[PDB]
Amino acid sequence: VPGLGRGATGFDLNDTNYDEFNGYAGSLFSSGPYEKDDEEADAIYAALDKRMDERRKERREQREKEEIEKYRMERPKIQQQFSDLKRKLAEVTEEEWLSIPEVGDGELDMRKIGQARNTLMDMRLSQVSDSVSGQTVVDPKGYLTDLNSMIP
Amino acid sequence: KPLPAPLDGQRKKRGGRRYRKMKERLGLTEIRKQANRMSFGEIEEDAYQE
Amino acid sequence: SYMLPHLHNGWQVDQAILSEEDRVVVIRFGHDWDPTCMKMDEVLYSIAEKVKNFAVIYLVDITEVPDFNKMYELYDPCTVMFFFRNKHIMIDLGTGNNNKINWAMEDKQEMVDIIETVYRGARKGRGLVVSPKDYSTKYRY
Amino acid sequence: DIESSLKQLAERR
Amino acid sequence: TAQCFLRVDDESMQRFHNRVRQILMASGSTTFTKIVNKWNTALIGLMTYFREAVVNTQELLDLLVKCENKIQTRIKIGLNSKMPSRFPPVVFYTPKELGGLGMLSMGHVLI
Repeated sequence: VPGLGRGATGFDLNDTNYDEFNGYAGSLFSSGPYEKDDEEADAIYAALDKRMDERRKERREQREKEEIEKYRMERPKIQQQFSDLKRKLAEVTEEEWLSIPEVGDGELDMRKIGQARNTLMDMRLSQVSDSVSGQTVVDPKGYLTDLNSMIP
Repeated sequence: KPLPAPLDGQRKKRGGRRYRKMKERLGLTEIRKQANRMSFGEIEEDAYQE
Repeated sequence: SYMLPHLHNGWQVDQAILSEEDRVVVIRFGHDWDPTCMKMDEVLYSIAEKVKNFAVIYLVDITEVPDFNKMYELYDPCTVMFFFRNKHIMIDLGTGNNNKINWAMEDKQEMVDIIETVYRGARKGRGLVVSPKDYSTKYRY
Repeated sequence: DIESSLKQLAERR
Repeated sequence: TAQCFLRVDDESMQRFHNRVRQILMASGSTTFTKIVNKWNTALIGLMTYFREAVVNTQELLDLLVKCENKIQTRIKIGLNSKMPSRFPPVVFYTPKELGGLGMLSMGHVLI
């Protein structure tokens, strides 16, 4: 059924099928009307075109194949990317492929050397700081205890 | 995380000691004067006080 | 991906337009191959679970069902159009016409606001909903 | 469901 | 005994240009009055900080003129959809009390 049943109206000429160069895509001659004489004429035309295209065809093909091989080193397809994983991914069993939960639910002690160095530095500084002359200190015990000495 | 439907109030029929308390405490009435006038003739503040 | 179910049959799409009446129906006539339609589908997926309670967005492939691109004349690579209870609401984007969005809106908030405004206009019955946006320009600087 | 459509779209791109 | 020639540092001019670009880009749905006020604040800061050096740095004067032109173009686009052929400065440079945008510009906009 057409779209007229919905009662809608306006307000292969698609823009994707169209282009600046060579206009729109597709062939102006429908592929339907062919025949045996059409087959013979197409064969003759294709043979002539292939003959007229074989001047540098071998060297061009070899160079293009080498260039494609080179580009394969730096142009992995998205599919190729996950191809190695997708090949091994099939090894998951049916129980493994059904237990997938919903997403809604000696040794190196790196910090040890840092802590030791910090402790050594602090000890050395305190030894240096023990030579200070008049560094003051207000005892939190006294201040907190005497904080409520003027409270309402 | 749903989105509230695009619906608004139906009509207004109540007011005074039933809906006026909210409009007086929460949406309290501001000065509504000496802050919205512009005095297109004169210039009260400086040229770039902002 | 494209979690939004594309109505393959044209008559099925038309019935889907006649299916829901109390919400907003948005059909993405863009062909899923092109990257622009991919960005449109991503934007829809951003608002897939948000405007769901107020709208029902469906995808579409102009190659699958060509009647929509030949009667409504949706020639853009990915044109977003609306239809509310058998009434194609017009968004006042300001791009000369109002049948489609025609732009790959990469802002989810803008799409959500446009959907809300379209729903409000459809509730008010205005066939040409004033879009709260300056779509006539590129909105970039 | 969506797997077939996703595979179809991927195969053309 | 000497003469200390001064000029705005290129870092300051870059910061001013970045601020102008951000204000123009982040204008969005803000009213033209808000954009004009932001531009006036930026220009006031730039001119009051580099009081003297803003004249020697001809690059700074050119940047200020370009920024003013960009702000005026943005305001015109916000007002007129098309390109207005020489919109009057009265629309832009009129003070806020009179209803204008109240733009403070250091350009040679002859009335």
